[PDB]
Amino acid sequence: PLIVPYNLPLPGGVVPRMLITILGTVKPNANRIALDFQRGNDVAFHFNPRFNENNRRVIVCNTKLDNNWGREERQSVFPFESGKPFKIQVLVEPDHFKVAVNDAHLLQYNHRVKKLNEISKLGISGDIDLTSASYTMI
Ligand SMILES: Cn1nc([C@@H]2O[C@H](CO)[C@H](O)[C@H](n3cc(-c4ccc(Br)c(F)c4F)nn3)[C@H]2O)n(-c2cc(Cl)ccc2C(F)(F)F)c1=S
Ligand SMILES: [Cl-]
Repeated sequence: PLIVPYNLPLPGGVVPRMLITILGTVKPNANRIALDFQRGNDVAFHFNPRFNENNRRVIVCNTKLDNNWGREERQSVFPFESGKPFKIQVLVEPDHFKVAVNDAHLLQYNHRVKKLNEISKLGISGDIDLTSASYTMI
């Protein structure tokens, strides 16, 4: 087991063809999960499953610049379930992050922060037991 919140360093930043894989289990009665790809204090890509936002399950994605959140991108496809094991894969492509959950494409998030090699850490937080967090080049 890994302790949450967990920081995964991304040495030399992200780059196209880098694949990040996160394995864990959603806690029973979970409320939220978050992945935060950080450029210093900025959050280049925040991926935030919300299990009960006005009795709806939604994934909210955004960017934080100078401590301000931007325009939300929302996805109603919601592949996570309380109590159950998941796999998140984030593939860096030239123009977006591509996210798959449990081997099924979920969403893409266009790069707003364009200095990819300065996005040097991934934070993993929220209502999970974390099994593994790693990266490889494809
Ligand atoms: C309903 N709601 N949600 C938000 C913010 O909406 C953002 C996305 O647009 C982020 O999700 C942010 N957030 C979430 C977490 C967070 C932490 C700990 C774990 Br553990 C974990 F899983 C996590 F998601 N930290 N910051 C969240 O607080 N805000 C919000 C709140 C403030 Cl004070 C200012 C601006 C906003 C808004 F502009 F974005 F809307 C509202 S109101
Ligand atoms: Cl939240």
